[PDB]
Amino acid sequence: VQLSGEEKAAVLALWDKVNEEEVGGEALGRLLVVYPWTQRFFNPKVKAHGKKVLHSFGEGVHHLDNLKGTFAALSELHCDKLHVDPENFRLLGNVLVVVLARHFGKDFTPELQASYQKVVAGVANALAHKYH
Amino acid sequence: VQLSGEEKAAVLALWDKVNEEEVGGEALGRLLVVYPWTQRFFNPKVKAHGKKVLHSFGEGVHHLDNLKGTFAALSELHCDKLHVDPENFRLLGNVLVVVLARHFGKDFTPELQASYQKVVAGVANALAHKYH
Amino acid sequence: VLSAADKTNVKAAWSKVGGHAGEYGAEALERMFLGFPTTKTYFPHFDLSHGSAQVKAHGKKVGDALTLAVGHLDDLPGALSDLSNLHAHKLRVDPVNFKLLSHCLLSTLAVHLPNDFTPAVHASLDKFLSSVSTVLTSKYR
Amino acid sequence: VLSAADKTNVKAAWSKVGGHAGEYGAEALERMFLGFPTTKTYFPHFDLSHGSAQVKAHGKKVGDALTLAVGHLDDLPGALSDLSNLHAHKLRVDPVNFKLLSHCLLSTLAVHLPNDFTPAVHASLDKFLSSVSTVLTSKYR
Ligand code: HEM
Ligand code: HEM
Ligand code: HEM
Ligand code: HEM
Repeated sequence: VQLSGEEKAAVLALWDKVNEEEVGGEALGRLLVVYPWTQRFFNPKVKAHGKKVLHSFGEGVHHLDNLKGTFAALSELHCDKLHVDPENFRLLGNVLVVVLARHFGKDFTPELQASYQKVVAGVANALAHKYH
Repeated sequence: VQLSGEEKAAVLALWDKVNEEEVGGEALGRLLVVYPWTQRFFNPKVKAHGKKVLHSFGEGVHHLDNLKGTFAALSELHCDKLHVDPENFRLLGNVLVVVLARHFGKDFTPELQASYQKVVAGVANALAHKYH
Repeated sequence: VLSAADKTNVKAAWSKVGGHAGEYGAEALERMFLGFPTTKTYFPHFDLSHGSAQVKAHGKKVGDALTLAVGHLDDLPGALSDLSNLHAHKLRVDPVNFKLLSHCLLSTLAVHLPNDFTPAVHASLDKFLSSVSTVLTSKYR
Repeated sequence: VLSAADKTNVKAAWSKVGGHAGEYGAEALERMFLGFPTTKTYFPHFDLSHGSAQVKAHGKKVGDALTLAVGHLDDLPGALSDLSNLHAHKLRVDPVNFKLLSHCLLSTLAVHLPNDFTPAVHASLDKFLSSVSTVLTSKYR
């Protein structure tokens, strides 16, 4: 939502290191195992779809000042076509944070995580936009 | 959020019958009993504060096309002064719906309730505005 | 649900619901479908028009299951064991939907029993529904 | 938490945490205070600066309580009986905060044990934390 210049630079710099395929695959995979009801909506295709999710998150990270417009279409897709309850957007977001923590270890400091929690909340709220 | 002309008229017409004191008192009272952690933030003053909550809801019901602006100040009050987690806004909203059901009985039809659920969601989202 | 005081309230409140359990279950389902359109996706095989014989029939089942639960507050996991397989394993119902249906059931009880639906009873019934929902999503345990 | 497979995973994962339980608890607390500023309101008496001896001390307690829980997966309500009085009765901690701390603990375990923090283990640990949180908010039962 609202980040300082310093936070924004740390966020962007970590994203330069994110392999969207490997992170995407792992994040979707953990969602399905940790939260088994999501199996209603979804193996080599976990990878393929995981990659598309992360590529979309990447778009958010590069358009932090207009998350609503960026995810407008995706919001309708998830609401009227798929009927995904928006609580699950928040769940996927936190799973992505856990995955980034696993991949980056000690570089994923308490401060950097706090910034990513803002971003993930921003993204989930933009996807919920045309529901509620 | 978005209601038809027919829904809006039914919503407004029911609100003409709402005693903000008695509904307000009862809604706050049930919140405190059903969800006991809210007792951290709050008897004859349950009545007095209940009345202020309902008066604020009333303002939302009369300004459905601009909930964000209507509750801007109240959003900051609940976030930076009180530190109320926004999940509780949704809880209070559903408690108010149960109270209206109790007061209006069979006149509180499935259709009218569905309209009030939109309004309560709109209000909770406007109060969460400056958090997330 | 689990405290002695709560069980006493639940059994008492449900004695006042009586033979209307089925009717209230059906009305709670209509309130949920209307109020929360997302839920309709789990019933592609139902006629979801008001007065539907399918919704009526299904409300009765939901009503009978709750009346069963109230008789077995001691062993909810065992009494509803079959239902948790259906809901969490076969259907994969999103746990949020249980909160929505529970709200709609409490709304329906408020409508029909305004004098008996006291704050103390409302509280005990919310715990009861929460405890049933836990059992039915127990495959996510 | 409750399934035999889950208990086995939890006990196994916690053996890898070992004597770091206290350190991880303290780091999970710092992640929570930073990430979710709302939580800070429950600690008006703490010095909440990084490296605080109070946060360090409190993390150790939180760590010891979890290590206790893992030894008593059979009887969580009894082993943590005192803690549920403190959290739900005396402090009135909003249940949402338990989800936030649990997320922050899982994040901390991911940071320090990337090879052991497999999807299977992540899943079992989430159930464990959820089951502990239930006990600690049990006054809301
Ligand atoms: C919260 C972050 C999420 C993002 C950024 C995201 C993004 C996307 C994108 C970009 C697509 C395909 C867009 C296209 O048409 O090219 C998609 C499709 C889809 N999403 Fe999501 N999604 C998210 C969460 C979820 C969740 C939690 C679920 C529920 C399980 C879900 C269910 C689906 C389904 C079923 C499809 C259609 C997939 C297909 O046809 O292969 N999404 N999403
Ligand atoms: C969701 C609907 C809610 C509305 C519309 C609402 C509205 C209000 C209003 C209008 C005031 C006083 C405004 C003034 O300064 O004149 C207030 C104060 C306050 N609210 Fe809320 N509120 C809501 C929910 C909550 C919840 C869930 C809590 C948490 C328990 C809460 C906690 C408080 C507290 C502690 C005060 C200060 C009261 C005092 O100083 O007497 N509110 N609210
Ligand atoms: C209070 C919680 C609930 C109770 C007591 C309950 C009760 C039941 C019972 C007893 C059945 C079996 C019908 C039979 O085989 O005789 C059933 C089936 C079913 N339930 Fe639930 N239910 C609950 C919540 C939910 C929720 C939240 C959803 C999704 C929105 C849902 C969706 C379904 C579906 C799709 C079936 C299958 C219906 C069919 O086979 O035609 N239920 N439920
Ligand atoms: C995994 C869940 C949690 C565990 C295992 C846990 C553990 C503990 C323990 C063992 C104590 C007692 C310290 C002692 O007397 O020796 C304690 C106290 C306390 N907890 Fe928790 N806690 C948890 C969640 C929370 C949450 C979510 C909050 C609020 C954000 C919180 C706030 C507090 C506070 C304010 C105290 C009192 C500290 C003091 O007396 O100085 N706890 N906790």
